[PDB]
Formats: sequence, structure tokens, C-alpha cells
Amino acid sequence: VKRTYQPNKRKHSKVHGFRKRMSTKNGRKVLARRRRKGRKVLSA
Amino acid sequence: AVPKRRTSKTRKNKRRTHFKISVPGMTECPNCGEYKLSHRVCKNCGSYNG
Amino acid sequence: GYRKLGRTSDQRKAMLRDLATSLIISERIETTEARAKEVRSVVEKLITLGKKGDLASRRNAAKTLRNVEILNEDETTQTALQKLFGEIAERYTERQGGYTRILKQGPRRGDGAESVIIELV
Amino acid sequence: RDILKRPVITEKSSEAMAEDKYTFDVDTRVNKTQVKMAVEEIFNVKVASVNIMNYKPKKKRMGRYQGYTNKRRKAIVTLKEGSDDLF
Amino acid sequence: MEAKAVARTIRIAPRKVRLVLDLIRGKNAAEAIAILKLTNKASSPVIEKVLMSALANAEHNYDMNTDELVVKEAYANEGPTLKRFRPRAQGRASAINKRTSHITIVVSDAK
RNA sequence: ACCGAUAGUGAACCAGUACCGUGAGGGAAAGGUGAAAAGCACCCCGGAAGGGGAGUGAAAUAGAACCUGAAACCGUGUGCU
RNA sequence: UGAGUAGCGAAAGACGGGUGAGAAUCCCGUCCACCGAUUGACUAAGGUUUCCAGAGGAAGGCUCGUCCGCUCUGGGUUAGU
Repeated sequence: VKRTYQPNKRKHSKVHGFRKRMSTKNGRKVLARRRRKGRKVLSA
Repeated sequence: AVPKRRTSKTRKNKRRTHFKISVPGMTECPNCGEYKLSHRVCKNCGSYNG
Repeated sequence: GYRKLGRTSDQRKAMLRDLATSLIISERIETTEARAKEVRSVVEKLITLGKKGDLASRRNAAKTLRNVEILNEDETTQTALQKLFGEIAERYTERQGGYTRILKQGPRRGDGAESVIIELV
Repeated sequence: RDILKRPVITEKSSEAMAEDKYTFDVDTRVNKTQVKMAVEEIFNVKVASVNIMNYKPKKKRMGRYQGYTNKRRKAIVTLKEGSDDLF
Repeated sequence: MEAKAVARTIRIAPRKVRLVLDLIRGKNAAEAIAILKLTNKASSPVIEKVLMSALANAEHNYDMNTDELVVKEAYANEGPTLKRFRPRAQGRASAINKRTSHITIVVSDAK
């Protein structure tokens, strides 16, 4: 059947990208946690 | 259906009373001088010599 | 038939045509035991016809043999059917039945299947 | 100036290229117009054309730590006169 | 005096090896070399080597003629096993075992 | 009058990582040869792996799957039945 | 333990000659069978070195393997349209 994950490069970076999270107040706070925990990647 | 009880080391070792392979039952060849299978050819050198 | 050889009735008859044809062009093959006991009866019935040499005899043999070219003759190529009438038949004219010999080899790796060697006499 | 790094001396760059087609390995942030000038000042020749292609990093050592090699940029100059770009 | 030989970490499972070891335990050298060459089992081409190389220590390190030898000790022990998985129906998995054994043969001149 | 590798930080071992999730997010396991590498020249069986000798060392049943090495469990021989 | 038990994922292969410690399974040859509005030829998304040559056989491959989309050492993509 048609499973739930249909990959896409343009739509991945327009929703979860770095330049998306830096645009709203609640997004720069998601970077403040992943950076405080020490994550290897910030924005997938 | 599933097993109701475990099986002990005793009851397991009785079942395999008969789980063994037999002797190939071979004879010496009157050329090669080496054990060969009956009614076959000598692998070492092939001479059936019917 | 005699025994089924583990194939569908249309594949069974298509293998007793290509096995009986290599034994004619080679004269010493190596196969499985149960097959060998089946090509004792197909080959030795092609030789019987080849010992007649009518036109109605050739046009019965041709129903079985495949069309293979034997180029190992020193120069010319001779068709398999020509080699059943022109050469194999001449060798076995005096004999009456029993044109084939079977010799067992033993078990074979990977399968435990029994090998044999079956050769025209 | 010295944009080039090291020649490339391999099969397919040895004979069918041997004649007027020399492979160089250049910096990863230059265009092809710059290579048409650095090659003429370093060697004093006349360049016909330049082609360029980029390579992607590979996975390197499966054993132990895993990693990527570098990315490189391979250029190819054709000489309308002269020779002796590498010896 | 007795010469031994070991094959450590063979990949056949241990209770498949044990079916063959029985047929040779107590026989004679030349009889044992022939049984392991006319049997259809899969552990024969490996067990035979462990026996053809116990007789090379029975004559090169010590000094015994290789005709009057018997097989005194023949056993197979366990070895470290490998963990594997095979996915089953409806999103579930099951384990697999790739078992291993040590084989050992001792030949002696009954003295 | 705190812990001693299932303890003490998730983490004594390149761990916020292998991996799991579209994403926010979650989250492990894994220390010890010897005082000193002196880490087994050469010989034999084998395609090799692995062994049997000879050597190093106080010790190789200390041989890198390296201190000690318990129980489940798997075997081989045997005294009474 | 259940136990050397269920399963090994729709389908036609046979023989000869090579290679090799080792061949129902690898390479070459002949015959036979299957698809053919497609199991043929192109390209999008997506994957990201899986492509090629010479070596390798511990693990992975539902068996074997001298072989591989697996392992080692070097290669491979070129635009005024």
C-alpha cells in the first residue's frame, strides 16, 4: 500500500530547516535546547 | 498445541536411542588395495572389474 | 508411464529427448541414477530402428532426436540423424539388445544424489 | 598565481590524453577563466580550451573510525601550440 | 605416549559433528581414514584433516610407526556462538544461532 | 567512618554517541597480558584458519576472544545398579 | 526445552569442455523453455559511489560458492546551444 513517508528534498528543508527555525521565537528556542544538550546536528 | 511441561535430561536422551547413522559397509578392492564402496568404482583409480 | 522423474508430463518427455541425444553424440555421459534407468529404454529403441534403414524408419527416429550439428568430424559436419544410421547402427548389427552399460559412482556433494556413468557399448 | 596543486598521472591521462591534453588538480573555488591564465603564466604556452568537473567526497575507511575524503576539482587544458606541461 | 590434535572454532554445530565421531571412536588408523572418506555427511572433510594431522605429530615429534595406532579419544566440545535474526510475520522478529565446535582426536600405541 | 565498572554523572571504554522517530524528542552497551613486548626465529600436517614441538619468561592451563574464572547448561571415561 | 522439528518467499532446465584443495550452484559452447502495450529501450522523484579493473573467502547471501549489489588496492562523470 502507499506508506506514510514519501521523501522529498525541497519540502524537508522548508519545514525543518535552519532558516525556518531562526524565523520565529519558538524556533530559536528549539536550537537553544539541542545546542545545550550537545547534539551533533542542529537542524534536520 | 504447546508443551505443558518441560522435558528432562532423561526423557530427552531416551528418544535419541535410535538417532544414529550406520556403517557404510565397505570392502577392499582387489586392485587398489584400498577400501571402496560395494558395487561402485574405486575412486582412487577406476577399475570395476565386473 | 514408467516413473515420473519429478517433472510435469510435458517436461518429462522433453528431457528424455535431450538426454537421449547427447548420449548419441558423446557416447559417455554422467547423470543421476533414476534418470539413467529411464534412458535405458529410450535410446535402445532408437538403435533398433537405425538397424532397419527404411524411409518410414528414419521418419520415426526424427520425431525424437534434436537437430544438433556434430563438427568434431575432422572436416565436415554431420547431422545427428545421419550419425545414428550411418555409423552407430553399423557397429551394433551382430548384437541383439543390450546396447548400453551403467556403472555407479557414489554419492555427490551438495545433494547426496547418486551419480552414474552410462555408456554405449 | 599558483592556483594549481598537482598534476594527474594515471591511465586515460597517460596516452589518449598524452597529446595536447594535460590534467591538473586545482583549487575548489576558481572558475575556468582563471586556469586559462595561470597555466599560460607558469609555463608560457597557448591554451585552446579548459574543461572542469567536480567530485564528491567518498566514504573512506570502513574499519575503525568512519570518514570522508576531500572533494576535488579536476581541470583539463588543451594546447593549440607547444607541449611540456609535466615531466 | 599419545599425540593429540585440535581444530578450534569449526563452524559446524556440535551435535551434528557428534554423529560421526561415534563411528570412528575405537577403530584403527587406516580403517578410520577410510570411513571418513566414504561417508556422505558434511563434517567428514573437516574431521578427516584433524585425524590426518594427529598422525603427523605421532611420528615427527615422537617416533611411532603409523600402522599399529588406535583412536583413543575423539570428542567435540562447544564454542562461542553468533547471534542473528530473521524477521517474521506481522512486525516481529526471531533469533538465530550460528553454533561452533572444538574437535579433538588422540591417537596412541596402547602402551 | 563517600562509589569502586549492574556502583559512581546518561557517559572511567573518541557518549549525548550506534541507533529509533517527518519532527519536537529519546538513548544505550564497552575497563585489567607482563616488572619489562622480551607479542612465539626455525621445523612439521593443512588451500588457509587452527594445531603439535622448539624457544622468550618467575609462570603460556599469562598467547592480544589475554588476572582469578563460580552456577545453569553441554560432553568423554568409569566403581555398584 | 519444544527439535535435528516447522520453514527455506509463485516460475524448466539438460549435457559437454574448462578453472580448482574442493563444483546440482562459478566461466565458455550447443540444444530446450518463458515475457514480448513488455520481465524490452528511454527519463522524473528518490537513493548517494551501489558503477569499472585486478586480487580475497572469516562475517553477510535462508543451502554450496573458486562467485557477488559483501572485503582490500587503484580508477570513473568534461557543455556559448
